[PDB]
Amino acid sequence: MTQLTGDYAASWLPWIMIPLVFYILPFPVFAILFLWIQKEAS
Amino acid sequence: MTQLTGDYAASWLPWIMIPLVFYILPFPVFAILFLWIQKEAS
Amino acid sequence: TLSGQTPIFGGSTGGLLKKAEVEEKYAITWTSPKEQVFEMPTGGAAIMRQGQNLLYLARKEQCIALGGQLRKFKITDYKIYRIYPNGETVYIHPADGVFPEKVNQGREKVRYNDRRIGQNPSPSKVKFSGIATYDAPNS
Amino acid sequence: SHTVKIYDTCIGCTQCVRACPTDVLEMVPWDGCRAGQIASSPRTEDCVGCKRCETACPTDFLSIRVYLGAETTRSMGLAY
Amino acid sequence: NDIIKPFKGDPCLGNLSTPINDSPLAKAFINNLPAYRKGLTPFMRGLEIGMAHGYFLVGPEVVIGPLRESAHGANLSGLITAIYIAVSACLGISIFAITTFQGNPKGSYSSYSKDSLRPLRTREEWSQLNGGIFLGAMGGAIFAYLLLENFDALDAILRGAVN
Amino acid sequence: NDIIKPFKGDPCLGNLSTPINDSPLAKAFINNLPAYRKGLTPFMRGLEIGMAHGYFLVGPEVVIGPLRESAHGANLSGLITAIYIAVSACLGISIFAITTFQGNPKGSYSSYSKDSLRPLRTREEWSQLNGGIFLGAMGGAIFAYLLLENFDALDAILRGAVN
Amino acid sequence: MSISDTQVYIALVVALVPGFLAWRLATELYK
Amino acid sequence: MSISDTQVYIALVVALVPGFLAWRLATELYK
Ligand code: CLA
Ligand code: CLA
Ligand code: CLA
Ligand code: CLA
Ligand code: CLA
Ligand SMILES: CC1=C(/C=C/C(C)=C/C=C/C(C)=C/C=C/C=C(C)/C=C/C=C(C)/C=C/C2=C(C)CCCC2(C)C)C(C)(C)CCC1
Ligand SMILES: CC1=C(/C=C/C(C)=C/C=C/C(C)=C/C=C/C=C(C)/C=C/C=C(C)/C=C/C2=C(C)CCCC2(C)C)C(C)(C)CCC1
Ligand SMILES: CC1=C(/C=C/C(C)=C/C=C/C(C)=C/C=C\C=C(C)\C=C\C=C(C)\C=C\C2=C(C)CCCC2(C)C)C(C)(C)CCC1
Ligand SMILES: CC1=C(/C=C/C(C)=C/C=C/C(C)=C/C=C\C=C(C)\C=C\C=C(C)\C=C\C2=C(C)CCCC2(C)C)C(C)(C)CCC1
Ligand SMILES: CC1=C(/C=C/C(C)=C/C=CC(/C)=C/C=C\C=C(C)\C=C/C=C(C)/C=C/C2=C(C)CCCC2(C)C)C(C)(C)CCC1
Ligand code: SF4
Ligand code: SF4
Repeated sequence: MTQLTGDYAASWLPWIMIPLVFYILPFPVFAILFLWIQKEAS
Repeated sequence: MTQLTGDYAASWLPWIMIPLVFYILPFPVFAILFLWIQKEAS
Repeated sequence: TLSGQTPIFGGSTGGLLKKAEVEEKYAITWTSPKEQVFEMPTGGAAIMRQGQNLLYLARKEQCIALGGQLRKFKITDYKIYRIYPNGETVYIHPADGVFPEKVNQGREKVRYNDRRIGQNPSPSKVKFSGIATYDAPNS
Repeated sequence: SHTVKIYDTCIGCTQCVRACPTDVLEMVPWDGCRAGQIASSPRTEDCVGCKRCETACPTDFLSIRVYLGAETTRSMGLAY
Repeated sequence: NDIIKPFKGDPCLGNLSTPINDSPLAKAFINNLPAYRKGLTPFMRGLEIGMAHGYFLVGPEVVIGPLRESAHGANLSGLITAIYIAVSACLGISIFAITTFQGNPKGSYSSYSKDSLRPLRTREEWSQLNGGIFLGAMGGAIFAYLLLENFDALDAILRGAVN
Repeated sequence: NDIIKPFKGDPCLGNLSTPINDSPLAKAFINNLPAYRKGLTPFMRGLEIGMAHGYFLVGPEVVIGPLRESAHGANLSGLITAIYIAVSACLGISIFAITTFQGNPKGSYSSYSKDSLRPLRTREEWSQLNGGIFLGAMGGAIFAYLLLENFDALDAILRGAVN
Repeated sequence: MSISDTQVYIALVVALVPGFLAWRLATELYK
Repeated sequence: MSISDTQVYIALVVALVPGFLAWRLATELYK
């Protein structure tokens, strides 16, 4: 075939979550996880 | 018919003034009329 | 000024709002001989302490609602203060140190009309004048 | 900012002062009564307007009138 | 002992210290929302608030709006809804800022108000907020409009149909 | 008596108190234009000035421009005119701000100038103005471009043709 | 024969005369 | 017969229960 499809149920769900957990969410996650490792102990 | 038209002269004029006096101008008018009822007497 | 230990109270939702620290706020201060429980004017119940008690209330009616409850615990040594936001604390109840049911000397007849209420003037008399019919310096 | 006027028909029964939830009224010495007292209203900016003082006055067509006037932040009883 | 305390230890305050408003997770989430994040100019407060709202506000009109039947026209009806809701909202906070900040704001914006749930109390702070909210809600609306009018072109590139 | 007074009561000033500059209506209109509205950051001054101008500047080129004959190409020629007029205008007020604010502005922008018709005298105030004028005149140009390239789709929805 | 195209605009500018005379009077009654 | 369309979403919300119970425990171990 010439596309990514899914015969499995809710085949629309990889369509959005592979972008989410791999190149949309990590930079927010790496920013939150950055703010935690570089906070003053005042 | 399947559209709002006008056989009357200047039939383009309801096309713009019904949006004007009813949902484009009132919020500016209700803002001006709001600034007048809530001004300090200093 | 004012001081005292706050009663045991788990905090309510009916207490002070943004009007407390912006316009003004009230404080009732009483002394109790016993560690009992009283009804909060802002909903709930609190345990009043053994020494000097202090409670912050939003409006004066709550304080005198609570003050009227303290008289049912045989406590008549409470004082009501009014805390303006800048911080000074006025004494407002009892204003002369004795309760208003009692009569002192030195208090003045204020807003007293020396007439029967029946002969207040008609509104046509004070027509287009500053005063109302009930101030009415006649009689 | 209500107006609690007291008229000469008081009998010093003291009942109007007790009913007031906001301590607007208080007794002053007088001579037009056997009680020698009359109500006064020194703290009327505190008047909430409840007219609970008028319910307690026993003189027929009562001696104390609350005259609901300019209503302010403490004469409407707002905690907010 | 009890998990519901008086609000910051004052029993007379009209609130409670509850797991929803005073939790380590809940305080960390709310106090880092752009409305409350420490260290933001009011422009960046409004810019980040604006874009979150312009983005989602084009949705409810392009699929259950009056224009949903067609494709190119649905997106216009959704964008302009976000244009109109935001312009009237940013009209609202320009006239909010004018009418509350007039010498001694009666309420939570007084100088001696000490209120944490609304920290923008200046009219120098509410004017950059208005610009941020506006320019944000406009850019968010356009970005959600560009992503939706190019959905067929975007559905292909997240499916590998473009090789 | 006379309706034309000396300007704010000083006969030596080179102006007159006239129904056009010193009227209750005329002062209320001009002193609430975004250039003069009390309570605006310079960004919101320029943002509101910018959008009013970018919006109308796309007009005179899409109907009497060189591209007016076609439809899709007319709107491009009108948008870019508003892009170019505004970019060169915002280039003008960045270099105005550089060359007038250099220690003691010779003229109406001096420290002791007491002039009401131009209150932006700082170079902290003229830089947010430049950003507002630019981003405003760009968004206004785009919004008038989006409303015009979608005119057939917009003419239908203000005529009920979309049911 | 309905009224012409120009007659509508003539009424628009004529009705602008009582539109401003209302401002004359509303502000003179000290709004 | 593969699992239905709804059964995937049921697992999504069920797996949200150990998703929060992990937050329960990670923060209780004082991250
Ligand atoms: C740890 C077990 C595990 C692993 C290795 C994977 C792996 C994968 N899953 Mg997932 N998934 C799991 C459990 C797991 N799954 C469970 C229990 C559910 C039921 C809710 C799902 C539902 C699910 C959906 C709907 C999808 C995937 C998809 C995928 C694929 C792409 C990554 C992704 O987006 O997932 C997203 C992650 C989730 C949806 C939640 C899974 C997280 C589980 C519950 C816990 C994992 C945390 C782990 C134990 C802690 C280790 C962290 C660190 C110490 C390394 C990938 C092969 C995508 C796919 O189908 O690829 C084509 C897809 O869209 N999974
Ligand atoms: C008070 C009389 C009156 C009333 C009730 C209406 C009512 C209407 N007109 Mg209008 N109109 C009027 C006088 C009036 N007209 C006059 C004298 C003119 C000549 C300039 C016009 C020219 C006109 C046009 C070109 C259009 C309308 C249209 C309309 C319709 C939609 C509302 C609107 O946009 O109008 C807009 C308002 C004006 C154009 C100005 C009219 C205002 C008049 C002159 C004074 C009204 C103020 C009133 C006396 C004060 C009361 C305010 C408050 C105390 C309630 C609506 C049925 C639209 C239509 O055709 O619908 C399909 C349309 O586009 N009218
Ligand atoms: C009446 C209620 C209603 C309706 C009818 C809609 C309808 C719609 N929404 Mg919406 N939404 C709603 C309420 C509603 N929403 C509410 C209450 C929220 C919470 C604020 C949202 C939040 C939301 C988001 C975030 C999105 C939608 C989207 C959509 C569209 C789906 C487009 C699509 O299927 O393929 C297309 C799907 C995509 C193109 C997704 C691609 C990946 C995007 C770019 C990632 C999102 C940005 C990313 C998270 C940035 C990180 C910021 C931060 C959160 C970390 C659709 C028109 C999507 C959209 O607007 O399409 C452009 C979309 O991303 N909605
Ligand atoms: C050479 C002179 C010239 C020429 C050739 C044009 C040509 C044009 N003008 Mg323009 N204009 C000019 C000078 C000129 N103008 C001057 C000197 C001003 C005063 C600043 C304006 C102000 C102006 C405005 C406000 C508008 C135009 C519009 C138009 C376009 C008409 C589009 C149409 O018919 O259907 C389309 C008609 C609409 C889509 C109207 C829909 C309703 C809109 C969204 C309401 C306007 C915003 C609203 C008032 C917001 C409130 C803000 C505040 C004022 C209260 C057209 C290309 C319209 C336009 O740009 O089209 C997008 C338009 O709205 N002109
Ligand atoms: C590579 C350097 C570079 C780049 C990419 C830009 C880019 C930009 N400048 Mg800028 N500028 C620069 C250097 C640069 N500048 C220098 C050295 C000065 C000091 C004289 C300025 C002073 C300046 C002002 C006062 C303003 C800008 C502004 C702008 C923006 C709007 C376009 C414009 O008005 O042109 C204006 C450009 C100049 C006045 C000077 C440009 C001279 C440099 C060396 C560019 C040379 C390019 C080269 C000859 C051609 C290569 C590109 C071409 C082949 C496509 C734009 C993004 C405007 C702005 O603020 O945007 C919001 C504006 O107000 N610039
Ligand atoms: C609470 C919570 C939640 C929720 C969340 C939500 C509610 C959501 C969302 C979301 C959203 C809602 C998001 C969004 C977004 C966005 C964005 C990301 C934007 C953007 C943009 C842009 C980028 C723009 C740009 C521009 C401009 C600015 C101008 C020009 C044009 C353009 C377009 C270029 C949950 C439960 C899940 C979990 C967590 C917590
Ligand atoms: C003097 C006067 C006059 C005149 C006036 C004029 C001159 C006019 C006008 C007007 C105008 C001229 C108006 C306008 C406007 C506008 C607007 C309303 C705008 C807008 C916009 C927007 C909303 C944008 C947005 C955006 C952005 C920002 C970015 C992204 C993209 C977008 C598009 C989203 C008369 C005589 C009548 C009367 C009164 C007085
Ligand atoms: C920060 C924030 C925000 C805000 C919001 C706000 C703060 C607002 C507001 C606003 C406002 C503040 C508004 C409004 C309004 C006004 C109105 C709505 C009015 C009116 C009117 C009327 C109704 C009138 C009536 C009258 C009078 C009174 C006079 C005489 C005559 C008559 C009867 C006509 C947003 C969401 C954006 C964003 C995010 C966050
Ligand atoms: C605020 C405003 C504004 C403003 C404007 C302005 C303020 C401006 C300006 C500007 C400017 C300030 C400009 C300009 C310019 C410059 C020029 C135009 C030049 C030149 C040149 C030349 C011509 C040269 C010559 C020469 C020389 C001298 C050297 C040697 C050689 C030669 C011979 C070459 C706007 C409208 C935007 C907006 C609204 C309001
Ligand atoms: C210039 C021109 C033009 C344009 C026009 C227009 C666009 C317009 C407008 C406008 C209009 C369409 C208007 C009107 C009006 C209004 C009115 C007429 C009003 C009113 C009212 C009244 C009557 C008032 C009343 C009162 C009083 C008496 C006092 C106080 C209270 C009140 C407010 C109720 C044309 C092109 C054609 C031609 C050429 C140039
Ligand atoms: S006002 Fe009424 S209640 Fe008060 S003392 Fe006089 S008679 Fe008694
Ligand atoms: S109205 Fe109420 S508060 Fe006022 S004097 Fe009468 S009883 Fe007291």
